[PDB]
Amino acid sequence: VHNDVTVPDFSAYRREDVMDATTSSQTSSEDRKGFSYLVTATACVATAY
Amino acid sequence: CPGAEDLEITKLPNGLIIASLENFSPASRIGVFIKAGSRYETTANLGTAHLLRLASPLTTKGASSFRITRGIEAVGGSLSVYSTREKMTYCVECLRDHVDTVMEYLLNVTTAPEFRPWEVTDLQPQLKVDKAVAFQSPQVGVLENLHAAAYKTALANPLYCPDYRIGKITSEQLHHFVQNNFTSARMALVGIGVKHSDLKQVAEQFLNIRSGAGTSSAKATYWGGEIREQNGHSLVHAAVVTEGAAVGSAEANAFSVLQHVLGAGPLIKRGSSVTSKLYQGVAKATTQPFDASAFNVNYSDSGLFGFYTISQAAHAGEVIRAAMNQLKAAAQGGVTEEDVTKAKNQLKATYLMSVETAQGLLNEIGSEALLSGTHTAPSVVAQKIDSVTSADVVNAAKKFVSGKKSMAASGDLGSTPFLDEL
Amino acid sequence: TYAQTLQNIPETNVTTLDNGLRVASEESSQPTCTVGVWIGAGSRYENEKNNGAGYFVEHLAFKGTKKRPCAAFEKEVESMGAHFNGYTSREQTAFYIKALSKDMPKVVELLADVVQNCALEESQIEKERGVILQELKEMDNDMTNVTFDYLHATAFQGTALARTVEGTTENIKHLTRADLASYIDTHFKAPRMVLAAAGGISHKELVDAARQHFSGVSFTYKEDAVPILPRCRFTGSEIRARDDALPVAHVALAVEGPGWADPDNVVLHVANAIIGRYDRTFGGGKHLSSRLAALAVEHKLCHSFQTFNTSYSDTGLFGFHFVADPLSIDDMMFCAQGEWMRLCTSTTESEVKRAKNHLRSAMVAQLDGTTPVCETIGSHLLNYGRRISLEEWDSRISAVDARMVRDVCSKYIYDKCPALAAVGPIEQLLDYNRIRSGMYWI
Amino acid sequence: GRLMDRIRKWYYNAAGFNKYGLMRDDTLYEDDDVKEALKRLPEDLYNERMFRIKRALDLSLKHRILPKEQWVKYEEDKPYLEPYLKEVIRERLEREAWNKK
Amino acid sequence: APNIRKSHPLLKMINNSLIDLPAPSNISAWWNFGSLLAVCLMTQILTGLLLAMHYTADTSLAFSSVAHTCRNVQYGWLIRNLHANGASFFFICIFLHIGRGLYYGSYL
Amino acid sequence: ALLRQAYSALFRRTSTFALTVVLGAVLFERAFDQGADAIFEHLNEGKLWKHIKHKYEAS
Amino acid sequence: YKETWNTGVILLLTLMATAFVGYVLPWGQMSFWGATVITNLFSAIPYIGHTLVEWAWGGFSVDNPTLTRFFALHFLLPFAIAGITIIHLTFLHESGSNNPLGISSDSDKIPFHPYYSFKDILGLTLMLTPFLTLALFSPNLLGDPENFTPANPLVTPPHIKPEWYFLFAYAILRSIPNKLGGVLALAASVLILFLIPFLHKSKQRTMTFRPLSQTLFWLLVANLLILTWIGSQPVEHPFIIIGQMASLSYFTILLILFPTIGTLENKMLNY
Ligand code: HEM
Ligand code: HEM
Ligand SMILES: C[C@@]1(c2ccc(Oc3ccccc3)cc2)OC(=O)N(Nc2ccccc2)C1=O
Repeated sequence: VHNDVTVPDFSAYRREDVMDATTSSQTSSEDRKGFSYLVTATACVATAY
Repeated sequence: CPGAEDLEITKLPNGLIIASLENFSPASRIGVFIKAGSRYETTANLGTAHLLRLASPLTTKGASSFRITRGIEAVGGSLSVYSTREKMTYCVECLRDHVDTVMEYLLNVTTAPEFRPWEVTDLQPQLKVDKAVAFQSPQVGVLENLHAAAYKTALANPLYCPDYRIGKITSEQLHHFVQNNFTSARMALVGIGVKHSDLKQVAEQFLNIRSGAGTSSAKATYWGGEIREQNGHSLVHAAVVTEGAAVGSAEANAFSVLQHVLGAGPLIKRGSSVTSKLYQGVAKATTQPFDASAFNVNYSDSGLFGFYTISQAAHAGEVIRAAMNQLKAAAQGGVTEEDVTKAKNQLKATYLMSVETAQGLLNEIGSEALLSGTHTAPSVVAQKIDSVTSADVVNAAKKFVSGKKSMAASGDLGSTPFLDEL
Repeated sequence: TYAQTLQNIPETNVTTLDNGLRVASEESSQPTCTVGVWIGAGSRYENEKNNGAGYFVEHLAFKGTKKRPCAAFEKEVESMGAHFNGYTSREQTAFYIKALSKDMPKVVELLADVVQNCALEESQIEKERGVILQELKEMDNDMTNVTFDYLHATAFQGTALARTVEGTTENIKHLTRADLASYIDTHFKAPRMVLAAAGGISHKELVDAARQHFSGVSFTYKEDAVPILPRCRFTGSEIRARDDALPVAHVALAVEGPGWADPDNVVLHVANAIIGRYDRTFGGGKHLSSRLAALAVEHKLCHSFQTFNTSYSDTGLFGFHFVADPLSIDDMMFCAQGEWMRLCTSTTESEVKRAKNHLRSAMVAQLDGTTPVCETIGSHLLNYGRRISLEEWDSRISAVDARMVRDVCSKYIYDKCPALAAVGPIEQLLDYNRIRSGMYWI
Repeated sequence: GRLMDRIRKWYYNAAGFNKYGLMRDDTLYEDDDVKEALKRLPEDLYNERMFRIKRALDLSLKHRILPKEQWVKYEEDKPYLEPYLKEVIRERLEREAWNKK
Repeated sequence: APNIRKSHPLLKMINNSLIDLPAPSNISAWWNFGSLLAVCLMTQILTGLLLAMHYTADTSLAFSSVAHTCRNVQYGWLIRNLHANGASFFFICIFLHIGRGLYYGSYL
Repeated sequence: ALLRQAYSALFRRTSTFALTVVLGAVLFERAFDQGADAIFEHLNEGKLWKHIKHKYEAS
Repeated sequence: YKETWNTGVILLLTLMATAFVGYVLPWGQMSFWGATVITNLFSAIPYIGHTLVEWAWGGFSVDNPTLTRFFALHFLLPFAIAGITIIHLTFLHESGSNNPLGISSDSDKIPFHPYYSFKDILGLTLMLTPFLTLALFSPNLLGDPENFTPANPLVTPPHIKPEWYFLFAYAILRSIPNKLGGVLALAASVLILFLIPFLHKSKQRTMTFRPLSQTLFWLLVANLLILTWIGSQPVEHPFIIIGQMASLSYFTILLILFPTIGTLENKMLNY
C-alpha cells in the first residue's frame, strides 16, 4: 500500500544549506536561487557583450 | 441587542404558505418548498422532473443564466435544489445583509423560467453525468429498483431520468410541468434568519405563477414485485420491504420506533451496535463483514418498511434470512418493554439533532409548513412519540411479516434468495 | 443586521484545571449538544517505530475501558441515543460525543474514562490489527488521499510530517499492547488536551464534572510542559506514481505555508477563495466567477479541482489538487499555474470583494451545528490557545484588499520551488523544470 | 412620410441578394455573434437557411440567378435571425459590462 | 485551445519541434551535431551574404575583390576567415554526425 | 547577504533581471575592453605604433 | 482573414524591394537615377536619415558597393518571397478560401483537384498569351529608352520617370511639396493596406450586394489610374493640382468614405 512508500534520501545531492531535515529550507532559498540566477544573469551579460 | 423569537407562519388567500423564524444567525437560508417530483410524471414525460432540478441555472424572464450565477456568487451566496419523489426544495443561503439580492434570483428561478430551447438542449447531456456520479453508491440503484418493485405507478417512477429519455425531454414538457405543479397552493416560502414581515412581503408582491392545486398525482398502487440486478459485484446489496405507514399516519411512530428497535444506523465509530436487534442477529449468523439496517420511508399516500442489507456474495443468503428472523422474532412479542424505551430515546435524540444544522432546521419547518401549514412543538412531537405502546411496535412488526413484500437486490446474486424463499 | 448578529453571539468560556487541562464551551439554548476532548497529538508525534499507534489507539478508544468492558460501554452510550465519533490526524486527535444537553455530565465522565482508562484488551488488539490492515487497502484506492499522502511524503521528506496518519504495514503488524499503552500515557495528557462543548450546557456544570473526572493534578513544572516539536523541512520536489491502468489522474502541487498563528493565513484563504474550486456538477458551469473554473468548463480541463491552505503549528501546505483525463493534464496544470501567477500579479478589488464574502459565509458554515462548533473550539484553543470569534475573523477579512493578496501571494508563491505529487496516467504532465517555470511571470 | 420605407425598398432591390433567393439574414458575415445565434435556430429554420445558401452558391458558380418570379420580395423577406442575434449581443454586452468590475 | 503556444498555426510548429518535442532522456553528445550542423548552415549563409556583397565574379576581378574585402572592408578579413573556416567546421560536424549515425544504427 | 539582496532586487522580477543584464553588459564591456587592451599592449610593450609614434611625431 | 492579409502585405513590400534592387542592376541611366531618387527618400527620416543612406550606399553616393550589395539582395529576396508565400498559404488554410457571395461555403465544397487545378492551368495560359505577345512582339513597350544608355553620374535624364507599377505611388510622393511630408504620404499610401481590416463596418463580407460600396470601389480604381497617369507627367499645371486631388481622394475613400458608406448601407438594410 502507498503507506509503505517513502522518498529516498538525497543527501548525496542536497545543497549544504538544506542537508538538515530539522531546519527551515526557506531561510537559504533566496541565496540558493540568488546564486543560480547570478550565473544565468552573468551568462546573459557575456552573451550580450 | 437581539434575543428570542417566534416562529410565525402566515398563509395568503391564494393558498401560499409563509413560515419564517428569526434566530439572529448571521446567515439566512430561504427556500421554496413545493409538492412536485417524479411522482407526478407519467410514462410520456419521465425524467422531466430530474432535468428541471438541473435547470435551476438557466435564464429566466428576470435574470440571465449568466447573472443568476454571477449575481449569487457576487455576495458569497449559494443556490441549490433538493428533491424526493414527491417534493422539490429550492433554497439559497447567504449572509443576512444580502437576502434582498439573493431573493430576486430564487424568485425568478421558481416562477419565471424561460427554458430556452437551446439552453435546454445543451443541458440534457448533463443528466448522464449527474446520474453516473449518483449511481456510484449501490444504495441509489437498489432504492430505484425498490420503488419500481414496490409500486406500479407514481412512486414507482425513478428519481433519476431514465437513459432512453436523456436528450428527449422538451422545453414544453418543462414548462407544462412547472405550470401544472408549481402552483401557489402547492408551494411554501420558508425562511430562517429573516423577519416574517419581510419574507411575507416578498411572497405576495412577487409570486405570480398562480393558484390551483395543479395536476394531482395518481394514487400509489402497491405491487410487491422483485427486481434482481446481476452485475457481479463482490458485495450484494438487498432490501426487503412491505407497505409501511404514510406521512402523518398514526401508525408512523410505531414503525419509527420499531426501526430504532431493530437497528437504524451506527452510533459508535467502528463500534458494534448492541442496541440493534437486527444487526446483532445478522452478526451471529455470518463471520464476514456486513451491514444490516431497518429501512423506513413515509410518503404522502403510502410508505415502505423493511430492512436493507449489504454482505459478501457467498454469505448473502444467510445474512438476509437472519435479518428476516429478527423481524418474525419481533412480531412474536420478542420485544422488551425496555427496548421500546431505549429506541424512543434514540428517536427523540435523532430528531433533535437533525435540526442542529441550518439545512435540517429549514427542512423540518418547511416540510411540515407545506403538508399542513402548521408547526408541531418539539414537545408535542416527543409527546406523540413516547406515547407509543410496546404493543404498537409488535403490531408494526407483524404487519411486515404478513404483508406482501417487494424486494430488490444487486451484485453477484448467485447466493441471494428469492422473495418466495424468505 | 449582519454585524449585530456577530456581536450578539455568546462568548466562548475557558477555564484551566491546574492539572493542565483546559475546558471551553459556547452556550446556546439547544436541548442537544456535543462535547469531546481535542488532544494535541498525532502521527507527527510518532516516530519510525510507533508510526500508526495513535491510529491503532483511535480504534480501541471505543472498544471499552477498565471500569466498563466493551458491551457495557457500547450499550450505555447506544441506549442514551448518544453518538460516539472521533478522528486522528497529523497534529491533532479528537474524541467527541453528540447527545442531549441533559447528559452533558455523564458524557464528560465517559470521555474522561476513554482517554484515561482504555482497556487495550490484548485480544481486541489482534482483532483490530486485521481491521486496520483492511482499511489500508480500502484507502489505497482513494486516489485523492493517496495523493495528499504522497504530497506530504515528498513535501516534508526526511521529516515527521512525511509519515501518514494510518501508519506503516510493518508497524501495524507488530505494534505491541505496550506501545499503544506507551503512546497513550506519553501523549494523552491534561495540558495537551481541551474539553470542548457546545449547545445547551452550563459552563460551570461542565467545568464541575470536569474537575470530578479530570482531577489528577501535576507537581513539577515539566508536567505542565507541552513539548515543542522539531521543525519539518520543506522540500521543493516531486513524486510520480504512474499507472496508466487508472482511469483518471490526480495531481497536487503546493508551496510551504506559514503555520496557524500567522495572520497572513486570512489572506491566503481569501486568495484561495478567488480561485475557488469546481467539479463537473456545478450547475453554474461556464459562468462561474472562478476563472480557472470557467476555463475548466470551457476546455473540459478536469473532472474537479480544489485549492487548499492546510495549516500546522509551524508550517503548512498551500496548493491545489485536480483530477483530469490523461490527455488534459498539461492544459489544466498550465491554467492552474497561470491563475496562481495572476494572484501574485494582477488580483482585482472586485475579485477580493467577492472572495471575502465567499470566505465569510464559509467560516459561518463551519459553525453549523454543535459538533462543527465544538470542533472549532477544540481546534482554536489547541492552535491559537484561545477562541477566535466570527467577529474577529470578519474584522481581519474586512481589512484584506487586492494589494494585500498580491503581496502575500507573491510572498508564498512567486518563484518558489513547489512540491508535486502525481498519481495515475500522468505521462502528459511535463517535467519538474517545466512546472518550476510556471512559478514566475504572468 | 414614407421616405425611409422608399429608400430601404430601393436598396433591398438594388442590393440584389434576393435574385439568388437569399433572405437579408442569409447574407450576414458570420462573426462570433452571428455564429452563436445560428446555433440557436430551430432545426427547420436552419435546414431551410442551408438550402437557400447552397442553392445560391450553385447559382453563383453557374453565373445564373433565379427567374424573376422567384426573387424574394422586399416585404416577404423574413428576418429569421435578427431576434436571436439581438439577444446574443444583448447577453454579450451584459457579460462585458459585468466583467468590468 | 487555452494556450497560444499550441493553437497558433506558427508557434504550434515551434512548440512541436523545439519546446514540447519528446526527446529520449539518454541521448549523448553524439546527438549534438544535428543542431551544430544547423547553426553552421545559418552561420555560413550569413557570412556568405556579407562576403557576396563585396565579391565580383569575373576572372579579372575575383581574386582582387576578395583581397579588397580582406584589406578594405571593415572586418572583411574576419568575415572571410569565419566563412572559410566555417566550411571546415561544417565538414567536421557532418562527419561526426554520420559516424554517430552508423554506430547507433540511426540509419534504420 | 549579497546573493539574497541581489535575488530580491535584481533577479526576482523578470523586468529588473532584464535591466540588470543591460547595465551589467554596459559595465562589463567598458571594463573588459580596457583590461583586455591593457593585457595585450603589456605583452607587446615597445612593438606597437603607440609605443614607437613619439619618435616620428612632429606635427 | 487578417493573417493571410497581413502576410500578403509583407509579400507586396518584399516584391517591391526586389523589383527595385533588380531594376538597378543593368546600370543604365534610369537604373542609376531611380536608385538615386529612391535611396535618397530615406534621407528624409530625421536625425538618422543621412546616416542610413550613406550606410546603405556603402559610400557617399550610389556606386559600386551599392551595385554589388544590390545584386546579392536581389538574389536573396525572391527566396524570402517564396518562404513567406508558404506562411501566407498556411494561414489561409486555417479557413480555406472566401468566395464571391461572402457566405459560408461549407455546404458546397469541392476538391481542389481537378476543379481548380484545371481552372488554374487555364487561367495560366490565358494570361500567358499577353505576356508572351508583349515580350515577343513589343519587348520595349514598357521600358524607358533612357535605360539603353550607360549610367552617367554627371547627367540626370530630363524626365526621370519610374516603371509603370510605381507611378501611382510616385504621384502621391510628389503631391506634398515638402520632402519629409511627401515621403510619409508615400509610405502611408502602401501601409494604408494594414489598416483596411479595421475600416470594415459592413455587416456583409463582400461588396457583391452593396451597390454604394461598388461605386466607391471603382472610383478608387479610377483614382489609381489617374494617379498612375499623373505620375508619368511633369510637375506642372494642371497636373500638380489634379495630382493633389487624386492623392487626397485616395486617402479619403479608404479612411472615411468606405467605413462611412458601410455603416450607411447597414442602416438601409435595417441593421
Ligand atoms: C553550406 C554553406 C556554405 C559553404 C560550405 C560555403 C563554403 C565556401 C568555401 C569553401 C569558400 C571558399 C573560401 C576561401 O576563400 O578559401 C566559399 C567562398 C565564398 N562563399 Fe560560401 N559557403 C557557404 C554559403 C555561402 C552563401 C549562402 C553565400 C552567399 C549568399 C556564400 C558566398 C561566398 C562568397 C562570396 C565566397 C567568395 C569569397 C571568399 O572566397 O572568401 N557562401 N564559400
Ligand atoms: C508574392 C505575393 C503573393 C502570392 C504568391 C499570393 C498567393 C496566394 C494564393 C496562392 C492564394 C490562394 C488563391 C487565391 O485566392 O488567389 C492567396 C490568397 C489570398 N492572398 Fe495572396 N498572394 C500574394 C500576395 C498577396 C497580397 C499582396 C495580399 C493582400 C495585400 C494577399 C492576400 C491574400 C488573401 C487575403 C487571400 C484570401 C483569398 C480569399 O478571399 O479566399 N495576397 N494568395
Ligand atoms: C522599378 C523601380 C521601383 C520598384 C519598386 C519601388 O518600390 C519601392 C521599393 C523600395 C523602397 C521604396 C519603394 C520603387 C521603384 O526601381 C527603380 O529604380 N525605378 N525607377 C525610378 C525612377 C524615378 C524615381 C523613382 C524610381 C522604379 O520604378
